[PDB]
Amino acid sequence: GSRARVYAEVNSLRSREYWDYEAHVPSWGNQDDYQLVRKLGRGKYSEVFEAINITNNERVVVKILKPVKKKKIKREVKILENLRGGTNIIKLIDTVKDPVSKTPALVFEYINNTDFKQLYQILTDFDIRFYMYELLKALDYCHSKGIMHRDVKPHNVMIDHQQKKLRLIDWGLAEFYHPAQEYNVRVASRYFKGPELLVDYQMYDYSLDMWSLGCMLASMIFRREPFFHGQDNYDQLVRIAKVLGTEELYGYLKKYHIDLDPHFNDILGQHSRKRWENFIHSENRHLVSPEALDLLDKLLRYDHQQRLTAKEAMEHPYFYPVVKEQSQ
Ligand SMILES: O=C(O)C[C@H](NC(=O)[C@H](CC(=O)O)NC(=O)[C@H](CC(=O)O)NC(=O)CCCCCCCCCCCN(CC(=O)O)C(=O)CCC(=O)Nc1ncc(-c2ccc(C(=O)O)cc2)s1)C(=O)O
Ligand SMILES: O=C(O)C[C@H](NC(=O)[C@H](CC(=O)O)NC(=O)[C@H](CC(=O)O)NC(=O)CCCCCCCCCCCN(CC(=O)O)C(=O)CCC(=O)Nc1ncc(-c2ccc(C(=O)O)cc2)s1)C(=O)O
Ligand SMILES: [Cl-]
Repeated sequence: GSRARVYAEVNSLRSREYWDYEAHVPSWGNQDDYQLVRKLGRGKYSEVFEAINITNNERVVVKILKPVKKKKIKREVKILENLRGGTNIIKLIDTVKDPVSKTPALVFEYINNTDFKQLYQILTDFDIRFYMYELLKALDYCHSKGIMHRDVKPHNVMIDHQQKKLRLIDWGLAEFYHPAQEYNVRVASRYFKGPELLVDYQMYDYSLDMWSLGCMLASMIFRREPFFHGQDNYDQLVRIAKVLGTEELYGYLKKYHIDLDPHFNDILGQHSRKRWENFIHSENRHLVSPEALDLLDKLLRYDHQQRLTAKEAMEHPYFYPVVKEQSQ
């Protein structure tokens, strides 16, 4: 079972209405109470706008949802409601519909974000420890609430580097955890997909998010973004195996009785495990410490039951400087 023993059965300990999102009935307000100002982004499921609430002059973001199964809308809404007030989780302010088309939309707080491609080039050692610790709070919180995010990546982490604010965004792929449930493996961005997804192992858990977090930590301390840069889902596993090793992959597959797609026979090759110190050079040495490497080593592991939980990662010595400052 899940390494996060205290969080494994939580949803079974709550009321059915907590997780039964098919049965959830949202309360929809009127999008006419918001004035759209500028488009921020677009993707396959939504587009997002900066807006002003006309009744109180607050700046907000409006995410207008593209047509999908009503079930996926109910899921994202119920998850955000269950996460109300959670540490470093993007705040849902409202759930509205357009007054003529009835198209649903979600209203969030606005973050004065710095795009990660710019930000990651200027971060200090302390800054990386701080932002990673603040992201871990959000993952410990949502996992404690029985929810896997399933799309952790830099674009989904809003960072105001002037006010030192961080929010985890885009809960549209998130899902409730239940032991032994088979999940859809078509989640996460390619570069952040855990090995479990790449080998079609459906009985995954919260530890998927901890792989994606480790990929982020590696890209920050080593200044190589994304860290594992596959050309497609097959090549993604090859890129992982060139670092973690092929013999180590086969031991993982054997433990969980995982069958490997035969196409991998043509492309995996044979690769020794690399030492993490091999990634250090003059441009990143100031961001790497023994504590960083020990933490990373305990995140980027094939075996999803051996990866640290979010709380165990927060307890790691790498974050001692941040804990000291937050209590001083
Ligand atoms: O379309 C067509 O015609 C077809 C065709 N298509 C294609 O070929 C392919 C696919 C194919 O092959 O088919 N497609 C593409 O190439 C598409 C093009 C498209 O189609 O549009 N590429 C994109 O769209 C990329 C769009 C990215 C945004 C562009 C940036 C401009 C806006 C400024 C943002 C500035 N920045 C940095 C950053 O954002 O980096 C900020 O931070 C501002 C502050 C901010 O945001 N603060 C926030 N606070 C809270 C937020 C929040 C809260 C919650 C949630 C949530 O919970 O969700 C979300 C957000 S946000 C074609 O295009 O011809
Ligand atoms: O030890 C023992 O002896 C007993 C023991 N119990 C207990 O101790 C306690 C006792 C107690 O506390 O009172 N009870 C429990 O713990 C029970 C469980 C149990 O008891 O069992 N807990 C619960 O109920 C809590 C359940 C929480 C669920 C949270 C919501 C999870 C939703 C996941 C969706 C995943 N997603 C979406 C995605 O991933 O995006 C997928 O896509 C999945 C793939 C998929 O959809 N696949 C299929 N779709 C349709 C199929 C199908 C449908 C119909 C038909 C047909 O019509 O023919 C045919 C096929 S197949 C025990 O556990 O044994
Ligand atoms: Cl966890």
